[PDB]
Amino acid sequence: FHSFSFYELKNVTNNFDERPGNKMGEGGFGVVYKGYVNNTTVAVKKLADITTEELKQQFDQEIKVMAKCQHENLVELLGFSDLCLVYVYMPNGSLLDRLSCLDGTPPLSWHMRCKIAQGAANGINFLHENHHIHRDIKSANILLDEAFTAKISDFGLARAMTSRIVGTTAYMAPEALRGEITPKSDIYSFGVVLLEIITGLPAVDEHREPQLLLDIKEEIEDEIEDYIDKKMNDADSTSVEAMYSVASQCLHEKKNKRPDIKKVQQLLQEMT
Ligand SMILES: CC(C)Oc1cc2c(-c3ccc(C#N)cc3)cccc2cc1C(N)=O
Repeated sequence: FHSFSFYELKNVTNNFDERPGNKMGEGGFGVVYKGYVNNTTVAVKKLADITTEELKQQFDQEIKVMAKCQHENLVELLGFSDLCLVYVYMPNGSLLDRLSCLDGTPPLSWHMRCKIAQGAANGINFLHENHHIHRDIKSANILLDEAFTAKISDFGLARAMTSRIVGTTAYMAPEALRGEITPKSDIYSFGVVLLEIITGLPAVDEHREPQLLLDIKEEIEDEIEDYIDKKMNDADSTSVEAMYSVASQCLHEKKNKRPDIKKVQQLLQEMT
């Protein structure tokens, strides 16, 4: 990785201007700026609830994981440098933004949506094959290149029972919320993503009943077609029902009843 200067990333991102303007996005633990190094467009994630030493631990984890983990379905770290992390620029941002059509981008078709699901699952498979638990699988963390290839991101929380429960609540597994660290938690979160992919509905909505997307698993299991994202003209009952079946299996309340990433991957390939 290239050891950048904590200064050469300032003038590439126009003195860290947080407008739509040099700011693509924002999350917890930091801000994502669009920089231009050499002839390469980059994503510089300046790190900013959590303590100062805890950002450093998440900075070093990110480096350590990215050093050994290289897959076309994982974003690539180019380097780092106050703490910065420079990544390959994803021209199509996050899956969350695309599902919401943020900044007027066209709605992803079901065809692309099936390819992204397979891409994301391959990315997770590499991580689990290499004995890594992501610990924060969510559509904001599934990035998209110019060809809409799904690239999983954010390995700061990743691990090769805990006191510091961390992650996104709307996506979290019951045992994860209780502080358990198992790759089975990642499966559960991927099932939430699968539900966002089918419905175009975000995992959490303040001004919506149910507020939590995963509560539709119950709504449909009691009373699915009614939830398919209407901003699609190319979806079909069989492939939609086949993706839902995977999400339903992923969303099993009991971690041990859930399928492993290899099975999920296989089931998503059986879709096409
Ligand atoms: C490796 C990361 C830093 O790269 C990107 C993060 C992006 C985000 C983002 C994603 C997740 C959260 C959360 N939680 C917050 C912001 C939004 C929009 C576009 C993005 C593009 C990139 C990129 N590399 O082009």
